[PDB]
Amino acid sequence: ARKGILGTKLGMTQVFDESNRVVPVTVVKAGPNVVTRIRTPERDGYSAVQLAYGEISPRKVNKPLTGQYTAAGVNPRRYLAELRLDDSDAATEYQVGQELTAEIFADGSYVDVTGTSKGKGFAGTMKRHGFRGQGASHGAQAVHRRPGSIGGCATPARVFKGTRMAGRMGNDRVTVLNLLVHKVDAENGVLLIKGAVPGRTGGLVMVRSAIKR
Amino acid sequence: IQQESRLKVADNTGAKEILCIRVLGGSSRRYAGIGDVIVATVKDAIPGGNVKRGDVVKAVVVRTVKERRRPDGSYIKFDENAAVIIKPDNDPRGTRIFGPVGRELREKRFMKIISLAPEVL
Amino acid sequence: MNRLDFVDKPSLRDDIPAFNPGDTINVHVKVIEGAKERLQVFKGVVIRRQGGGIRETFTVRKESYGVGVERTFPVHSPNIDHIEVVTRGDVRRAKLYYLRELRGKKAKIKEK
Amino acid sequence: AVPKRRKSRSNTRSRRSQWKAAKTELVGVTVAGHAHKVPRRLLKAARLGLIDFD
Amino acid sequence: PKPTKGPRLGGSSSHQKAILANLATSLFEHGRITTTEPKARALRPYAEKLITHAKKGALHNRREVLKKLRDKDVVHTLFAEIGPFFADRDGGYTRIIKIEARKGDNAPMAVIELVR
RNA sequence: CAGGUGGUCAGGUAGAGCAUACCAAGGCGUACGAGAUAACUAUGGUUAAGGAACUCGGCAAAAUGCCCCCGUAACUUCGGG
RNA sequence: AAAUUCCUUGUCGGGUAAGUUCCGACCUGCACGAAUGGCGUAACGACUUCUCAACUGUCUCAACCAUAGACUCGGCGAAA
RNA sequence: CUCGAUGUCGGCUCGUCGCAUCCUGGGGCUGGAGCAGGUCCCAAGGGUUGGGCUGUUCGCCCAUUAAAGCGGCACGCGAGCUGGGUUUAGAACGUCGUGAGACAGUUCGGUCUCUAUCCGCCGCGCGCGUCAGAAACUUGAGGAAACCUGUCCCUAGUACGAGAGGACCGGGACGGACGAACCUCUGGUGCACCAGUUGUCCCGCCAGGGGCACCGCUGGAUAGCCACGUUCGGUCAGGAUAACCGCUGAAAGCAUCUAAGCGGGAAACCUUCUCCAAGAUCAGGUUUCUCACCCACUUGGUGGGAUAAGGCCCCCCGCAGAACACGGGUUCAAUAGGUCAGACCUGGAAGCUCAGUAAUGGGUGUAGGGAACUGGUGCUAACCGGCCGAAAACUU
Ligand SMILES: [Mg+2]
Ligand SMILES: [Mg+2]
Ligand SMILES: [Mg+2]
Ligand SMILES: [Mg+2]
Ligand SMILES: [Mg+2]
Ligand SMILES: [Mg+2]
Ligand SMILES: [Mg+2]
Ligand SMILES: [Mg+2]
Ligand SMILES: [Mg+2]
Ligand SMILES: [Mg+2]
Ligand SMILES: [Mg+2]
Ligand SMILES: [Mg+2]
Ligand SMILES: [Mg+2]
Ligand SMILES: [Mg+2]
Ligand SMILES: [Mg+2]
Ligand SMILES: [Mg+2]
Ligand SMILES: [Mg+2]
Ligand SMILES: [Mg+2]
Ligand SMILES: [Mg+2]
Ligand SMILES: [Mg+2]
Ligand SMILES: [Mg+2]
Ligand SMILES: [Mg+2]
Ligand SMILES: [Mg+2]
Ligand SMILES: [Mg+2]
Ligand SMILES: [Mg+2]
Ligand SMILES: [Mg+2]
Ligand SMILES: [Mg+2]
Ligand SMILES: [Mg+2]
Ligand SMILES: [Mg+2]
Ligand SMILES: [Mg+2]
Ligand SMILES: [Mg+2]
Ligand SMILES: [Mg+2]
Ligand SMILES: [Mg+2]
Ligand SMILES: [Mg+2]
Ligand SMILES: [Mg+2]
Ligand SMILES: [Mg+2]
Ligand SMILES: [Mg+2]
Ligand SMILES: [Mg+2]
Ligand SMILES: [Mg+2]
Ligand SMILES: [Mg+2]
Ligand SMILES: [Mg+2]
Ligand SMILES: [Mg+2]
Ligand SMILES: [Mg+2]
Ligand SMILES: [Mg+2]
Ligand SMILES: [Mg+2]
Ligand SMILES: [Mg+2]
Ligand SMILES: [Mg+2]
Ligand SMILES: [Mg+2]
Ligand SMILES: [Mg+2]
Ligand SMILES: [Mg+2]
Ligand SMILES: [Mg+2]
Ligand SMILES: [Mg+2]
Ligand SMILES: [Mg+2]
Ligand SMILES: [Mg+2]
Ligand SMILES: [Mg+2]
Ligand SMILES: [Mg+2]
Ligand SMILES: [Mg+2]
Ligand SMILES: [Mg+2]
Ligand SMILES: [Mg+2]
Ligand SMILES: [Mg+2]
Ligand SMILES: [Mg+2]
Ligand SMILES: [Mg+2]
Ligand SMILES: [Mg+2]
Ligand SMILES: [Mg+2]
Ligand SMILES: [Mg+2]
Ligand SMILES: [Mg+2]
Ligand SMILES: [Mg+2]
Ligand SMILES: [Mg+2]
Ligand SMILES: [Mg+2]
Repeated sequence: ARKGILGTKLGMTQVFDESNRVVPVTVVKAGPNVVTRIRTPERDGYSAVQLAYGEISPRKVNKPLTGQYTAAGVNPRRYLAELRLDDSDAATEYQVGQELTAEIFADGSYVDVTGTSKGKGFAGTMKRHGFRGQGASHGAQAVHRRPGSIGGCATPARVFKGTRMAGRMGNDRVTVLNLLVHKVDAENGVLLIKGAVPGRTGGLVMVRSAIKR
Repeated sequence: IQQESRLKVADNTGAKEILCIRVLGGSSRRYAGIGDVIVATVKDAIPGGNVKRGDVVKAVVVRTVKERRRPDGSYIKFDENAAVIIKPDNDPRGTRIFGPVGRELREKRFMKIISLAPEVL
Repeated sequence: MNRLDFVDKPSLRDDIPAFNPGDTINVHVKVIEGAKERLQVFKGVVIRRQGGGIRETFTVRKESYGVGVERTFPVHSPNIDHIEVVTRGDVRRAKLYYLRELRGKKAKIKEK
Repeated sequence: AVPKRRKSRSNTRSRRSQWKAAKTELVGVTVAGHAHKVPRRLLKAARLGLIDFD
Repeated sequence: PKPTKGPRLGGSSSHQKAILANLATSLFEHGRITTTEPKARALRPYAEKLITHAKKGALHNRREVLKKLRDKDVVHTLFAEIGPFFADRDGGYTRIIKIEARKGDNAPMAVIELVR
């Protein structure tokens, strides 16, 4: 009974609730979605539904993708993603060409928001893993942000797999759990979600009903 | 407020300045705000007063230089860090409070201090 | 203009008098003292207006009992009953932070 | 840190062959009737006559 | 305009300020300048803002331009010919044309010129 | 070749000054460059609240700093301090 | 109980919330002692040692900025 | 074994493993009334504090905590750091020696080198393969990360207990530590922002400004990056079990948890939540597009050439970024710049005028200046283009 929608992160603001408390909200433009495809067990081995979101010029879509959209008889969109349902497909509640909007959620509900975190570039150990570094005085020689030891000795004469080191950081797929939907605005089709949502403003975001609630 | 911080005593026990020894409320707790309980030592007192220098006491923070958020989105910030020496039952050992105090004492259940204070903000 | 202006518009409050840093202000705030909802008044000098519309805040400073106090409220906060302007000040800057280390007679502000 | 032993011919050559120049793609342009070949990023300069073909 | 992201031209920011002023003076004086491509790209908006001041063409704008340029003859021609020439054009007063890189350091080069 | 090398001359404004800052006369831009917001290193700068809790140790940094007028302890070899 | 004391962090007192260091004594001086000087001593010390005020990125606990490198392109072009 | 050198204590930084378990979890017995214990068995998922003294390890102590575990890894870790002790040359005390000197006695001082070749590890690309060439969406074989805990309240002053004292089990609220994302708020920073101001020099002079002095200094400060900030998390539910507790039940007419069989049973293990993932060479699945030529030859599952779908380079850019890659755009264009208008930051421009002997003040005027955010605008540059790139059969 999972519900899902694709949207765009519009940014953060603040609002006040009935108890006169400030609520930091992230505004998500859960735009209108089209389905374009259903994954059935008998045909693919699992249950899911595709979702198409985002206005795009037909000139910018190549022939294969255009043919895929033509088969389902919908106009091409920018993004395309699948909402993985449970094994109980029920082969219904989703017809090809159906439109989804933001009213599939309600005030006071809980959602799961997944996105792509902002890129951080090549990052050192202190930033990437919270290493303590070394001292800034008392004789320390050029090791103020260096990791220090990375192993033992002749036993063992190697470095183990998965040791924390410096490298590229960010641009990961991240999901945040149990975000309260403060309010859904039906006219402009946005969701006011309390808290922080991964990624940058304008990034694609998928909103799903929380499994744990 | 953390360990080694010094605070001004806001009551009439005779102590002037105390030094924070431990922030109670859990192992390795770092900062004590308004409404938090402190183990402290008396670094200065009025001569021939009730409390002497070097006594280990228990106190509650009532004023902080660092501004503190409130659930409605407002903040409060004082010009000094001040505490009140209390008894094991959370009653102040002194008889009156000097200066204003923060409203978080209400939710921390320090009603006696709240009543004794000249002003609650 | 901002992208979230349509979101923030219904929550913008009216009846906010125009005031600037340096002015003297009465702020009537709601207080939950049990289940009573009385109205406490904070009287002091505005020292800051960090802009932003629905997220704009301001800070007021006073001296209660030998101790200086600062309160930072969001403009448009429903917890503020009303704002009342007492006097207008004459200052040269926008942040008035220097008042944080002046006491007594040196801390006053001109009255125009 | 110094090399422990000299590299073999194969190991040296595998790395050494990766030091090479990338070739620039050229387009066609005619100036004063004479036809030349220039990198595309200099097409505007070639048309306006700021390119010395030598 | 938008500040340089990354290290400033010619060493420091004060040197970059001087470099931009000198390049703008030379561009207004000659109508056409050949330099390194990063310098031309940095110069473009800086020069267009001065041309906008000259288009406005008041005493206040002249003082604003003099805050940056030190060549009074160049200021005069900027306020007497350049601004009047571009009175009817809204933005886009310059143009960058990429040319062959120079020997010695293979630095990419370009010319920047007033549109006419 | 960022080291070393005796003597002479030595302007202005501010300043006690041959210190220091900006200039004159006179010299020079000194010999790889052009780019680019990686980590990390170096040299500088700023930092909420706390204030030596750091550490072998206040190492390093921060702080004090000028002129004029008051005032100045124990001790002392009577000069000082 | 020392630039001398092994036992030893000797015992008592002060200082600290907590003092193997410090200061004052005790004398059980392993192994002090009178020109290889004994005991003091105002002034002096880039000497050793303990405490305090002030101050601070030393630290809680890190964050940001500029520059020189590191990184890319062209030229020259080593070493263990 | 190492003398043609294997760097020696303590500390920092980074860890990893064992269980002989310190806390949290589950039990048996008890000289276990209850609260609390003792002892033994199972259990290694997570957690296991900050200071004073000492070169210290160790140890004593202070204040907390649910707890302040014990060990291996060259007594882990100096081509990662330090150099307080030890272990050179200086000097002194005690003691020993006639002396030179000596002392696992003491004391003060005392150079820590190296551009990473290989393996290993952390990241990122290029090629090829996956039997035509491509594009989009995917399954999950198998891995990785995470796993903490307190206080208060109801039950209930109930059970128990002479009283004192004081429950099990269930049901709520608020915390501490840790981690992730994010920038609305608070707070920090801010080198092409605004304002004040000192010295000096310059713009012919006044006025107005500019260069240098750490960004000269000082007061602020949008964007971005951030934590001291905001939000969220570690849950619930199944399965098989450890210790342990059983049902049925003979051998052995009784008994017996067991030899047949069937149950309960923990933070341990497997599913469940998050992330990676078909180089998973067993190289997967669902789809959609092109689906086409010409030349030579020893006619070859042969060499070439030209293309389709598609892609790349070039070009304008990015909150994507070391290069590379990734994302967006390229006139049917709002991509960057300019420009106009907002938002916001600063705080009342210049010129003119009035007042004042003057320093200065008032008016014109929420002024002027201005970056990052938002919207309009087709003015500048995104061009008049190059390189890649599609199939022998055969068996049932
Ligand atoms: Mg640090
Ligand atoms: Mg060192
Ligand atoms: Mg060094
Ligand atoms: Mg250093
Ligand atoms: Mg090995
Ligand atoms: Mg404002
Ligand atoms: Mg910047
Ligand atoms: Mg300068
Ligand atoms: Mg020389
Ligand atoms: Mg000499
Ligand atoms: Mg002179
Ligand atoms: Mg000099
Ligand atoms: Mg000079
Ligand atoms: Mg350079
Ligand atoms: Mg680079
Ligand atoms: Mg600070
Ligand atoms: Mg401060
Ligand atoms: Mg101190
Ligand atoms: Mg210490
Ligand atoms: Mg320590
Ligand atoms: Mg020093
Ligand atoms: Mg200094
Ligand atoms: Mg003795
Ligand atoms: Mg002796
Ligand atoms: Mg002793
Ligand atoms: Mg000490
Ligand atoms: Mg003594
Ligand atoms: Mg004699
Ligand atoms: Mg002797
Ligand atoms: Mg003698
Ligand atoms: Mg002597
Ligand atoms: Mg003596
Ligand atoms: Mg001397
Ligand atoms: Mg000396
Ligand atoms: Mg001694
Ligand atoms: Mg090179
Ligand atoms: Mg040997
Ligand atoms: Mg030998
Ligand atoms: Mg050898
Ligand atoms: Mg270990
Ligand atoms: Mg065991
Ligand atoms: Mg009993
Ligand atoms: Mg037991
Ligand atoms: Mg365990
Ligand atoms: Mg597990
Ligand atoms: Mg070792
Ligand atoms: Mg070393
Ligand atoms: Mg080593
Ligand atoms: Mg060591
Ligand atoms: Mg080694
Ligand atoms: Mg030493
Ligand atoms: Mg020593
Ligand atoms: Mg010697
Ligand atoms: Mg003798
Ligand atoms: Mg010896
Ligand atoms: Mg190295
Ligand atoms: Mg799996
Ligand atoms: Mg494998
Ligand atoms: Mg993070
Ligand atoms: Mg913002
Ligand atoms: Mg802020
Ligand atoms: Mg400026
Ligand atoms: Mg000046
Ligand atoms: Mg003047
Ligand atoms: Mg000059
Ligand atoms: Mg900001
Ligand atoms: Mg039975
Ligand atoms: Mg592209
Ligand atoms: Mg004016």
